[PDB]
Amino acid sequence: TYDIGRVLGNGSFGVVTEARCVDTGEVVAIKKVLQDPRYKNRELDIMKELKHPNVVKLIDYFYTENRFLNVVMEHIPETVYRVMKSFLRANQQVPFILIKLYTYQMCRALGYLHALGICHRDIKPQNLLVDSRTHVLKLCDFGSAKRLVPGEQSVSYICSRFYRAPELMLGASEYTTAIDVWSIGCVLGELLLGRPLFAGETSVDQLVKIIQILGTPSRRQMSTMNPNRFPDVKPREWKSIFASHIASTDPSWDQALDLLTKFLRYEPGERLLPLEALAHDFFDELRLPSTRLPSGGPLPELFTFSQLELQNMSPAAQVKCIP
Ligand SMILES: O=C1NC(=O)C(c2cnc3ccccn23)=C1c1cn2c3c(cc(F)cc13)CN(C(=O)N1CCCCC1)CC2
Ligand SMILES: [Mg+2]
Ligand SMILES: [Mg+2]
Ligand SMILES: [Mg+2]
Repeated sequence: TYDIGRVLGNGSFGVVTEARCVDTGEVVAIKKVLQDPRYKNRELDIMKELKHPNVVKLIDYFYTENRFLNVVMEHIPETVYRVMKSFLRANQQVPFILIKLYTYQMCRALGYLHALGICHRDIKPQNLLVDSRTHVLKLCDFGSAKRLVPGEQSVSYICSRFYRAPELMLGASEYTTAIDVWSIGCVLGELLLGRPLFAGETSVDQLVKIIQILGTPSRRQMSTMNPNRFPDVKPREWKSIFASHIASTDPSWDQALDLLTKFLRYEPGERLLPLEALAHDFFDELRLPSTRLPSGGPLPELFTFSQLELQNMSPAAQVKCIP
């Protein structure tokens, strides 16, 4: 059924190879992982549930040989990571339309996941597939994802370090899908800046870099992150962090930095929820009928909200997001 070739090379468990479905001629990605004798594979189980324009499609799966599970998923040629490095090498800002398009599609995917009670727990530019020609974006790498409900205890040391919520580094074991929302803010920040917003050398240093920009959380704020004292540090205004990028650039910066602030709240419950975030005016340009990609092509799918998405959006956000 498959012609398997070329390992694509993930930085997590399993091997992912490019392959061709000989039934369809379509290039696919196949993730091979060790399958447990007794337990279901949680990644596959989650993949079987997800049907969303901004989540990699589950195409097939089969068992090989313990044994191996092979998860056949749709193939997308690039990642937000790779797009960003281009612009970094060209010493160029990512165009605001692309930042808007990627942030919107990442919020939709994660909104859907959270509607199913699923926490992705590894949101990062490497895990966000993109096809440059259409600027579609799809979430992938569900190897760390978990069906999470509040009151559940889980591993603390869980995201990739730059995108890791502050409650996780403060040893919270009962966290929420809000940790994915902090990662969204970090990706937005990285799109605006060109380089990771908070780039710690260790997980503790990650927290310190966060505190150095946002400032010291109050003791009240500390208990929203872990109910179980930091030095006082002058925080930095966002207009200070992004000053070089602002100089070299609509009220897009006011809108982006408002959105940035609401994703990156210390208090996990105060972070702006992904589907509500879609109604932010930062995305108004995506809802204009005349808007096209910088190359002139049409926008990708943006307004095809599923029943489950709409049932998790305030009525105010529903009327705003459907044009
Ligand atoms: O097409 C796909 N369908 C999937 O499900 C899927 C997939 C499954 N697991 C992961 C983990 C991370 C990223 C993507 N995936 C891919 C998939 C698509 N590329 C992949 C690359 C490596 C890889 F290992 C898997 C894939 C290379 N690449 C990329 O930009 N990189 C590689 C990782 C660090 C730098 C960013 C361009 C396309
Ligand atoms: Mg099981
Ligand atoms: Mg099969
Ligand atoms: Mg939501």
